[PDB]
Amino acid sequence: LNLCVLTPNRSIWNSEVKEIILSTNSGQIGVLPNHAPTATAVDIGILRIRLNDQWLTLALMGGFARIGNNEITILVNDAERGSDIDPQEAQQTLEIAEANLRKAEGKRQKIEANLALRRARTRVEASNT
Amino acid sequence: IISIGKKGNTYFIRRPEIPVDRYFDGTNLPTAKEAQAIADDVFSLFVSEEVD
Amino acid sequence: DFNLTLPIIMAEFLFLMFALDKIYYTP
Amino acid sequence: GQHFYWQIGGFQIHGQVLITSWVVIAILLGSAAIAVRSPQTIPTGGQNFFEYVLEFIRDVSKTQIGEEYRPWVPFIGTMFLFIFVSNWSGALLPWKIIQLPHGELAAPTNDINTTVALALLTSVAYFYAGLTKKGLGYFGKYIQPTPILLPINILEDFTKPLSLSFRLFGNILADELVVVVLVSLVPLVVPIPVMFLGLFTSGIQALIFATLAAAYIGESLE
Amino acid sequence: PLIAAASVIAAGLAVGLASIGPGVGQGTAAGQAVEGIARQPEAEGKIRGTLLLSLAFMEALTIYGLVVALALLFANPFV
Amino acid sequence: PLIAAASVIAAGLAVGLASIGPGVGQGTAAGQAVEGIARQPEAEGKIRGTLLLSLAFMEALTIYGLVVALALLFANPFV
Amino acid sequence: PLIAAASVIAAGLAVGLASIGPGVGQGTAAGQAVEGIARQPEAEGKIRGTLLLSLAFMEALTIYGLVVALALLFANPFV
Amino acid sequence: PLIAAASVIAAGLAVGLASIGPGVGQGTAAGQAVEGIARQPEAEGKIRGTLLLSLAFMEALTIYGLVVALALLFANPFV
Amino acid sequence: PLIAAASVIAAGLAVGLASIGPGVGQGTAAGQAVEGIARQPEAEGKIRGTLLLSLAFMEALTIYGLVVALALLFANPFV
Amino acid sequence: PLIAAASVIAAGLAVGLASIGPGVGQGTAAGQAVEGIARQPEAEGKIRGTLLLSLAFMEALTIYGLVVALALLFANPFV
Amino acid sequence: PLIAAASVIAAGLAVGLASIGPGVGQGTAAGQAVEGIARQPEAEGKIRGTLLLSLAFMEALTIYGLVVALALLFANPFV
Amino acid sequence: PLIAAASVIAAGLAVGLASIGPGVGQGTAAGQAVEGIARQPEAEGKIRGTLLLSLAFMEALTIYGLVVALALLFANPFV
Amino acid sequence: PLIAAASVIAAGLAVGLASIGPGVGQGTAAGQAVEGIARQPEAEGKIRGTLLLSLAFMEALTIYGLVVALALLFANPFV
Amino acid sequence: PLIAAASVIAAGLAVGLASIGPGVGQGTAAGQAVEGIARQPEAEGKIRGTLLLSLAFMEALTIYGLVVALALLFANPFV
Amino acid sequence: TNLINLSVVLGVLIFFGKGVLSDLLDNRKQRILN
Repeated sequence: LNLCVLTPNRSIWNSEVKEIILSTNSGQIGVLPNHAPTATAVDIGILRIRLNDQWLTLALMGGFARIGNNEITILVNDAERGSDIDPQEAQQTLEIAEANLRKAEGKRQKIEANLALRRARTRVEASNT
Repeated sequence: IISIGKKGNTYFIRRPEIPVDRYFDGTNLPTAKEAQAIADDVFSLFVSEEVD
Repeated sequence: DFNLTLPIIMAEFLFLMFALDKIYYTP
Repeated sequence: GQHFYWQIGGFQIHGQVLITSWVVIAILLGSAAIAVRSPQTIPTGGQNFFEYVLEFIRDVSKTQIGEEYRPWVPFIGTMFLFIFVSNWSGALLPWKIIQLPHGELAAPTNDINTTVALALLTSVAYFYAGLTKKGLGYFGKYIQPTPILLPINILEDFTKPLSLSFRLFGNILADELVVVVLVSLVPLVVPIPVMFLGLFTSGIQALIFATLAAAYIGESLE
Repeated sequence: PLIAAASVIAAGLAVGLASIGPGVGQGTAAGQAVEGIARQPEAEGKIRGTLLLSLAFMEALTIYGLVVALALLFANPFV
Repeated sequence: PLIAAASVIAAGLAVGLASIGPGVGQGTAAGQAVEGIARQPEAEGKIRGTLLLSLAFMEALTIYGLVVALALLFANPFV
Repeated sequence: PLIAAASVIAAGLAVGLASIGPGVGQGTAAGQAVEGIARQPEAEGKIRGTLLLSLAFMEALTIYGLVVALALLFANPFV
Repeated sequence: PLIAAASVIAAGLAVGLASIGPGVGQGTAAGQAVEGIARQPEAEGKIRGTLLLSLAFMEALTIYGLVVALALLFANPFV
Repeated sequence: PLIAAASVIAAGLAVGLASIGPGVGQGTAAGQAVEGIARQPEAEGKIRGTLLLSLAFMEALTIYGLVVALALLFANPFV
Repeated sequence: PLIAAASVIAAGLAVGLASIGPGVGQGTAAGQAVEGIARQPEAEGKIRGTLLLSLAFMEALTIYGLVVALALLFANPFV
Repeated sequence: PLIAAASVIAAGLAVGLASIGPGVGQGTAAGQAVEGIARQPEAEGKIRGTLLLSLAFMEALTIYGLVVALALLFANPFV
Repeated sequence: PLIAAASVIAAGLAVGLASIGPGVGQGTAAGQAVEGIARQPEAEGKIRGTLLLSLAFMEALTIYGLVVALALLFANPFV
Repeated sequence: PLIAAASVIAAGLAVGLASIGPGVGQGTAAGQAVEGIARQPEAEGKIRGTLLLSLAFMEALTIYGLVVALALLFANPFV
Repeated sequence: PLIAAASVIAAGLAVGLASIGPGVGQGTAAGQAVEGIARQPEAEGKIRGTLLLSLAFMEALTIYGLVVALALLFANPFV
Repeated sequence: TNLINLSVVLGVLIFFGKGVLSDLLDNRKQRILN
């Protein structure tokens, strides 16, 4: 199955894979080869590609995914190799974002604080992974 | 004004009598993180129905 | 039971209404 | 028991409900004068309770009539305050240790006579509005929406104050008989939350009643 | 006594089924009304007055059935 | 007395089932009407008048059944 | 008297179930009609006339059942 | 009289259940029809004629049951 | 008379349940048909003829049940 | 004893069906109310007071039916 | 014995239908409440206390019906 | 024996309908609760304790009905 | 024998309706639980233990009803 | 013979309602389970074993009711 | 023993309502004062 992870600039991982499991807007769905058709949008969260050996998580920041027939066109809003993040730096930044969220008033600014709290939370989440 | 560019950040810095949302810094080879930053600023400021 | 006690209490309520109107809700 | 001390003065008249009425009106005017006796710009201690009360009164009056709030803010406040008065009166009233002649006396709204009284006041105020602001010849009685729309309105206008009295009388007598039968069955420890919920509904029914009355009032305005 | 017997059984069936149905519907009322009113957490008190009026409109039928039960039980003029 | 017995049981069944059904439906009325009216939080009072008219249209049937019960209970002209 | 007894019980069952069902359906009517009519908050009064016609079409059956109950109760020509 | 008794009880059950069901369905009719017709707020009057025809098609059965009730009550040719 | 009694009760049950069910289904018919026909606001009159044919196909069964009721009530050849 | 027998059976049917329906509806209340209130995890306590008021409005009918059962069981004034 | 017979049958019907309905509704409660509470997997224990309070509010009616059954079975003061 | 007969039939109807309804609702509970709890596959054990509390709240009514059945069967104090 | 007759019919109705409802609900349980658990194909065995606990919680009521049936059939202490 | 008569009618009602409910629920089971299991077309056989276990858990109650029917029909030890 | 039910709820409600409603009224007065 062809997992094509692609940010709108960088094709993050066009690595065709054996299995995968990630968090959609549906929240939790494993990817078994040749399930019947769907295209999806992801929540801002890690993406455990269970390609044949490695259950490989990758810090997706949301985006959409056309899951074609053995072809996962992952069009991510952002996407990190979850090992590539320094976990302590992602944790310091997530702490910074949480402090920014507690401090951040305003409708737009508070909502952005929540959105990046989710984003940095997924960053720290796959940074743990 | 959603402000990207540093000479333009200067143009609205020297030209300060209008609303400027946030000086997004310039980044040649535009980083997707930076575009996500300006985009999330705009997305909240548009979810906020203030500017329409 | 519907006696004339209903008209008596209607009188009681109407007098108390105008009185307490001008008494408290006026003042 | 479903009986009461009938005084006679030309008809048999249950003295218990009227005695409860005198008591409720008495406590009403007593607190009203203790509050409205000392006026203050920065509102006085406890006077702010009456102030926020009348604030909510004129607020809901603006909400349901709007401008002519103050034309009937006194009548609506009279209705809701006396109704919540009789409600909390039947709620908190230790009113049985002095057994009266043929029946005890705790709240007058337990007598549906009082419900008929207040609801007739509601319907008659609707008639005064629909004859004063609206046309005396063409009130809401004028079959406006269809030529076939005469008798449905003729039934509904009667059904308005009728069900208004019915709901309130049933709520009052319901909470009364509930606490009565509960103290009858078990001792004093059991019926406490039952009376707590009855008191929760007690002001609630008065509020909803004044709300629907001013709804009909904004209707007769409309 | 059979007329008084059937007046008694009458009041029983009346109060029982009359207090069965409308309070169940008032439960449905409370349910999806308060579900929505908490979803938009702003105007709860403004909703609450109409909600109370609606709950009273629900309970008035049970009040009427209990009234008929009391008229058949205590001051039974049919028997 | 059996005619008066059945007039009594008649009024019981009438008031009971008549106050069972329509108040339950008025609960459904209140439910999804107020759910929507709070979803769009703007025009609540303008909706409220038609809502009250609808609630009265619901309650009128229970009023009619209670009227038949009172006619059979108090001023029974059939027995 | 048994014919008058069954005319009485007849009018009871008639008015009771006739006022059970259609007012419940009129509640469903009011429900999702006013839900939509408040969702699009524009044309409420234009909707309201057809809504009233619909509510009258609902209530006419309860009117007919109450008419049969009054004909069996007051001017009973069967008994 | 027993034949007239059962003609009376017949007309009661007929009118009662006949006015129970179809008016409830006409309530469902009014409900989701007017819900949609207010969702698209354009063609309400064009929809309204077919809606009225549909409501009449609903009410005709209750009319037929009331007709049978009147034939058994007033001009009873079976008893 | 018992044969005429049961012919009367027969016609009652026939007309009652026959006018219960199909008019309720015709309400469901009217509902989602007019919901869609107003969603696409173009071809309402072209839809309306088939809609009327469908409503008549619904009402024909109630017509048949009322016919059986009239045959048992007026020109009862079984009793 | 038959009057006391039917008062007993009366209280049984009353309390049974009165505690059947409204608590089931209060279950539906709790269900979709708490479902939504946990979906938006912010204002749970502010929702909780109105939720408790709604649950009490549900339980009051069962309280009323139990009250009628206690009045028929203990202090039976009909028998 | 017939009074004791009907007290026994009374307690049977009471406990049976009282334990039929509200536990079924508590099942609906548990259903969509725990469905949502697992959808947002965060605040399960905070939800769980209100969930337990809700389940107790469901079960209290069955407790009341069982109480009436025990009062009619063991310490029967009506018979 | 007829009092003991009706105590026996009482316990039968009690246990039967009491074990009919609430276990069916507990099935609905288990259904959509475990459906959601498997959709979000994370917090299953944390959900499971509240799920067990909910299932016990469902089963307690059937326990109460079985208790009334055992009191009428074994230690029948009514007969 | 009539007491033994009704004990037999009691056990029949008990076991029949008790095995009607909860197994149907356990079917609904199995349905949407396994639907979701196969949608996310990862944690099936971890879900399966809670699923089995839920299925046992469903079946325990049918076990209780069968227990009452066996107590009335074999070791009938009421008759 | 009346004891044998009621044992026969007992077994009839038992087997009938016991085979009514749980097979209907097993139909609901099969429905949404196989709907999902075909939506994700991968792990059908792995789902199928748990599906069969679930279907057997559904059918076991009908097996138990049929067992009680056979014990009352063939080897009737109550009559 | 009838109103001995009502007395304790009266006491607790007077206490709690005193606290919260005085908070409300004094908040409104301090608002107007500011």
